[PDB]
Formats: sequence, C-alpha cells, structure tokens
Amino acid sequence: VDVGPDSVKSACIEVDIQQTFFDKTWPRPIDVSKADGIIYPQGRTYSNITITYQGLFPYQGDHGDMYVYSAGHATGT
Amino acid sequence: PAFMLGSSVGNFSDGKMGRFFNHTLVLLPDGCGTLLRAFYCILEPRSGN
Amino acid sequence: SSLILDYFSYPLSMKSDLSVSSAGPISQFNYKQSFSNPTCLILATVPHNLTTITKPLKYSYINKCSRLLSDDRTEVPQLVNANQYSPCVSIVPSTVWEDGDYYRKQLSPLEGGGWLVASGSTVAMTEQLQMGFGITVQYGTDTNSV
Amino acid sequence: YNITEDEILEWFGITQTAQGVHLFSSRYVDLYGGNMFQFATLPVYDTIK
Ligand SMILES: *[C@@H]1O[C@H](CO)[C@@H](O[C@@H]2O[C@H](CO)[C@@H](O[C@@H]3O[C@H](CO[C@H]4O[C@H](CO)[C@@H](O)[C@H](O)[C@@H]4O)[C@@H](O)[C@H](O)[C@@H]3O)[C@H](O)[C@H]2NC(C)=O)[C@H](O)[C@H]1NC(C)=O
Ligand SMILES: *[C@@H]1O[C@H](CO)[C@@H](O[C@@H]2O[C@H](CO)[C@@H](O)[C@H](O)[C@H]2NC(C)=O)[C@H](O)[C@H]1NC(C)=O
Ligand SMILES: *[C@@H]1O[C@H](CO)[C@@H](O)[C@H](O)[C@H]1NC(C)=O
Repeated sequence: VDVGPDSVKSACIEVDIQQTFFDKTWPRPIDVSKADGIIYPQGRTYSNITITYQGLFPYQGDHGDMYVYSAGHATGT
Repeated sequence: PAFMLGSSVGNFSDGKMGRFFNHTLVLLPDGCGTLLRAFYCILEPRSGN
Repeated sequence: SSLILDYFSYPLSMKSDLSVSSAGPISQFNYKQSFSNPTCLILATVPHNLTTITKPLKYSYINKCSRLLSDDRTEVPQLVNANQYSPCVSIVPSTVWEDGDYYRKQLSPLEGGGWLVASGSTVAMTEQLQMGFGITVQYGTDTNSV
Repeated sequence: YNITEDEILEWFGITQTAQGVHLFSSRYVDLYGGNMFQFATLPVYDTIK
C-alpha cells in the first residue's frame, strides 16, 4: 500500500548474455581463524573469554558463489 | 550488489527461469551505492521491447 | 526483548481447537504456536460501544492442504510450522465464497512439480464479531526494551 | 539506509526468523574490523525459500 511513479515508456533496452566472459577464478575461501563472516550474538556480547556458541554459521573454506559485475558496451562517448 | 528473494519460482514469457510470483523482497543500492533501498513489494513485468 | 502479536478473526465455535495438542484444521493448516516460546491466547468480542472496527463477510478457514506430485499417485502432507505459512495460503483467498471451495494451482518442477490444491470451509457471520489475539514474547533476541 | 562511500572492505549477512528478516553488517560498528552487527529487522510476512 504505497506509491511510486513509472520512469519512462515501456521499451526496455537490449540485454545480452556473455557469461563465458564472466567465467573466471578468484578463489577466496573464508578462514574462520581469520574471523571472516561470523554472525555475532544478537543481544548478549562478552569479553576476554572463549565460549562455545550454537547458531547459524558457514563452513570453513567454502569457495562460495563468487559473482562479478561488468560495464556495458560503449564506443567513444 | 542487488538481491532478489521470494518463495515462488517460474518461467518468463520466453520460458527462461527467473520469474518470482507474489510479493518479492528487493535490495538495491543507489546514488553510487550511498543509499541502500529495500522493499518487499509486488513486481509486474513490462510488455515492451 | 520483543513482543510479537497476531490478530485474526476467530469465533467461539472452534475455541476448543485453540489447544496446541489439538489435531483440528486450525492447528493443521491455519496456524501453529511456538513450542519453545511462551504463548497467550485471547478470544474477544466487538463491544457495542466501539465503532472503530469492522467485521468480515464471514469466517473462513482451511480444512485440507496437501501437495500432489507430478506422478499423479503420491500425495505429500503439509504441516504448518511455528509462525509460518503453508503454501496453500498462496492459492486460498482471504475470503472464501462458500463451504467446499476447492482451489488448485500448478507447481513448477524446481519447487517439486505437480500441483498444489486446498479446500476451505466457511462459518456464517453471527450477531457480533469474535476475534483472537496470539501473544508471544522474546527475552533475548534483541535489547530487552518493551 | 546511508553508507558513506569509501575503499574499505566490508561484510554483510542476511537471515530470517519468526520475527522477520534480519540484516547484519559491519558498516554500522566495526569499520576497521568486520563482524556482523544488527542494523535491519525487516518485518516480513512469509518465509523466504
Ligand atoms: C527517488 O526518491 C525520492 C525521495 O525518496 C522520491 O520522491 C518520493 O517518491 C516516493 C515514491 O517513489 C514517494 O515516497 C513515498 O511516500 C509515501 C507516502 O508519502 C506520500 O504522501 C506525502 C504526503 O502525505 C507526499 O508528500 C509524498 O510525496 C507521497 O505522495 C510512502 O507510502 C512510500 O513508501 C514512499 O516512501 C513520494 O512520491 C516521494 N517522497 C518525497 C518525500 O519526495 C522519488 O520519487 C524517487 N524516484 C522515483 C523515480 O520515484
Ligand atoms: C584476558 O585473559 C587473558 C588470559 O588469561 C589474560 O592474560 C594473561 O594474564 C596473566 C597475568 O599475568 C599472564 O600471566 C598470562 O600470560 C596472560 N595470558 C595471555 C594469553 O595474555 C588477560 O590479563 C585478560 N585481560 C583482561 C582485561 O581481563
Ligand atoms: C501468487 O501468484 C500466483 C500467480 O501469479 C497466483 O495464482 C496466486 O494467487 C498468488 N498468491 C498470492 C497470495 O498473491
């Protein structure tokens, strides 16, 4: 239940598929010992202690779903 | 990045995967990423070129 | 930490179906409570000196919800989870026109294939509207601040 | 939501509970570190699949 105006006429610009170009390998597995991508406790922090916490977490060393964005075609300006 | 989340999966007009029925959550950055707009709203396709 | 509260149209007739262990259609395909969180149920009625609320056309609930696979021989039962919604809600309208209404839709193979069907029942509008409130609390999900 | 433009790596996380969709980030608290911290509680009505 809101508002919002349409921008322009219903004529979308052309879209290509060139996923072969986007195929590349930049492996960055997450190192839990390096403290990457860990969900903090939601409302009860701690200090200077080692504690076991049960929750939602990722596996160590996952290649994941790496994606890359690219610019469109252009000739001059 | 831009995120699209939902609970229904279907095909487009040409049969390609990607259509999400009913209310859909969309995360989208704007203003060169300064703004982080989010909305769980109804989306409708366009029938143009 | 947080207070979550759902309101719905709930007349007195299926009040005995409000129990957690009850196997009625309300606990089957409509709504299920949280087993691990404290709960409260309130059944109330519209006061006569209160015109700020309206009433629905009729009460309606779902008595059947299951998934038909593409093999046309196997039917998967569905179970409502804690504060969750069945897929049959996506095909059942909010107001059911009459008792025995049957709703069907096509399921994509990425979502298991086959078809999703449901059946509902209607209860006539009495003299005064009765509704239900479900109160559930959370003690440590956020800052304790309500 | 506002995020100042910079060139510092950051983190983001998304999950769902019966309360709603919780969005966690490090831009609000740990700019030079990086950890999840609660900034958004989207009041979703349906489970995201
Ligand atoms: C880019 O962002 C601009 C600022 O955020 C947009 O201007 C806003 O556009 C949105 C829709 O895209 C609308 O904001 C909505 O506000 C309504 C309720 O506000 C309405 O009523 C007040 C007076 O009661 C009126 O002043 C407003 O203009 C609205 O008509 C909410 O229900 C929505 O959720 C949403 O927040 C407004 O149209 C407008 N608001 C302001 C403050 O300028 C701009 O339109 C965006 N770009 C495009 C192309 O839409
Ligand atoms: C945090 O805990 C560590 C671990 O015990 C404390 O560091 C120890 O302090 C004693 C005191 O002389 C040393 O003998 C140990 O070698 C220290 N161990 C380590 C690993 O540093 C530290 O004092 C505690 N800090 C606070 C603020 O409580
Ligand atoms: C979801 O979308 C499908 C197809 O557009 C429609 O049949 C169904 O009724 C919708 N459900 C809701 C709850 O909007």
